[PDB]
Amino acid sequence: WNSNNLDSKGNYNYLYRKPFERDI
Amino acid sequence: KNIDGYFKIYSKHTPINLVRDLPQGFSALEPLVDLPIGINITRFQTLL
Repeated sequence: WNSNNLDSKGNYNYLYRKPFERDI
Repeated sequence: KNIDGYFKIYSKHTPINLVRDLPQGFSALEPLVDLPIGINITRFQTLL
């Protein structure tokens, strides 16, 4: 679901980079 | 073993009377736990 009321500011505290691998 | 982010453990505890080797007879290990841990494993080390 869209979350612009909670997760926008921009909000650079949100970050991005096998099945279910947690490749931190 | 690892399959698709699950780390599976099987085990058996059995009596023996041979210090020098594994037994020549037959026994089957049964599942202990099936951990959804999602890591990559290529090496391991026992803890003493």
